[PDB]
Amino acid sequence: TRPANHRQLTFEEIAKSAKITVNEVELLVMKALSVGLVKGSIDEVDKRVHMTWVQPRVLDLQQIKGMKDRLEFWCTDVKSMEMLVEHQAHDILT
Amino acid sequence: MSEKKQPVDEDNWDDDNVEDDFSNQLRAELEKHGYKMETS
Amino acid sequence: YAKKRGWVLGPNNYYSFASQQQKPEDTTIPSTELAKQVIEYARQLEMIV
Amino acid sequence: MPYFLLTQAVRTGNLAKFNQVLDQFGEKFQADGTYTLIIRLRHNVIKTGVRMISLSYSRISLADIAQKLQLDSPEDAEFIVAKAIRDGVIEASINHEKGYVQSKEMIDIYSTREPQLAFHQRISFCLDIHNMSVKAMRFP
Amino acid sequence: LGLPTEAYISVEEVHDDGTPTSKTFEHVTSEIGAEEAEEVGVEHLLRDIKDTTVGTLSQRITNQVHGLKGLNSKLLDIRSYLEKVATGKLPINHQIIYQLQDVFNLLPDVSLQEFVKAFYLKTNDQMVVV
Repeated sequence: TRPANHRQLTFEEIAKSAKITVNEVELLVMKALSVGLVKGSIDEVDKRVHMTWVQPRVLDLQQIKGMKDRLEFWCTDVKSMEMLVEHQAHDILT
Repeated sequence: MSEKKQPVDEDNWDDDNVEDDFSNQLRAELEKHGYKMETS
Repeated sequence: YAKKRGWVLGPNNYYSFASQQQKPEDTTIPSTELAKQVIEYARQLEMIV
Repeated sequence: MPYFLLTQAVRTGNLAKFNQVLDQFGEKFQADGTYTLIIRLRHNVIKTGVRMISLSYSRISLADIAQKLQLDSPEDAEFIVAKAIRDGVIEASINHEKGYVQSKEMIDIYSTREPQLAFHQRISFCLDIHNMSVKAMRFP
Repeated sequence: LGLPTEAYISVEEVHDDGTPTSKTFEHVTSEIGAEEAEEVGVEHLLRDIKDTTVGTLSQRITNQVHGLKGLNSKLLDIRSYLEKVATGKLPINHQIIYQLQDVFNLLPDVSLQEFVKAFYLKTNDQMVVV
């Protein structure tokens, strides 16, 4: 749901979403790393669980829409930066 | 080569750096430097 | 000073607002001007013989 | 001899020898051709003490620096440092609660975009030394 | 554009698991190798620009230009793909669905560790050349 921006999630939101207590989210994520759907880390100096999600799935078209937009945003930046390099370095491009 | 603007115009070897650092700080270095122990 | 600026007397205690900065710098963001500086080097290295 | 006697009394925290040298050597100071030393040095002598202390002590109080600077007034020591911070003598801060005067905190400058900006000064200047020295020589 | 030869492989499977049986031509990557005793026959036939090895800073920029002109071309190609993969054209492949998903949420991002390290070695990589 969060597109890798602030994937450092705290224990409180999992405890709210999975309706599980604080003393069981750590046994929860040790199982999930042992399964192999994720290879994230667990920090407790901020009590925030890090997520490196590595196991994809099928998705519906509604979540394809934003995925196609983030491709176009990626496309229109990579193109625009190419215009800036070609503008700057044309005289020694030859 | 003069440039048409002149209004008017030994003991050590090189000791400016120590003297710019320490000029007069009781160079006998014994009477307070060695004699703090009577004061404390 | 109370009518013009703040320094409002309350319970025998003034209140001055903080006029400091809070700018969250990242500084890898001006990476274009750095590549601009790298290119204009090799421009000036070459291009005149 | 007169300027070395001048910079001796300035860098030290003395006044009566300084005025004696000023009274003795003023005839040369007029014969040299600068008169503004009479007003610009008394700012220097009072700020030489506060710059040396702020360079030395990381955190000195106001009541100590007032007695160290033979000042006999523990009230304007906040005002001297406020002039020192404003004039750019030293970057410090006065905690106006009991007289805490702190100083710098960090010493890392290396990975904090310092060196590249000086380096861009070094490249652009010396290639301009280069190309001017290129054109100045192939005359035949 | 940048388009060398292309190759497939002869495979006989069902299709994936839950789809009817098929052929499904699988791709094998390709290259144009070049051994000795033909490059002298190759180089002597070029004789027009010939593009000598390591270039004096102008060939390398063009390598990054048309290295990136191949990048947005693949971006535009896959842009036309996603605009026809659902816009009602053909049965979407369940394979290619998660094959595209593990690219976007697996690319790295910027942090504090990347910042302090970059200006550390960019200072180091620059000052020698300075």
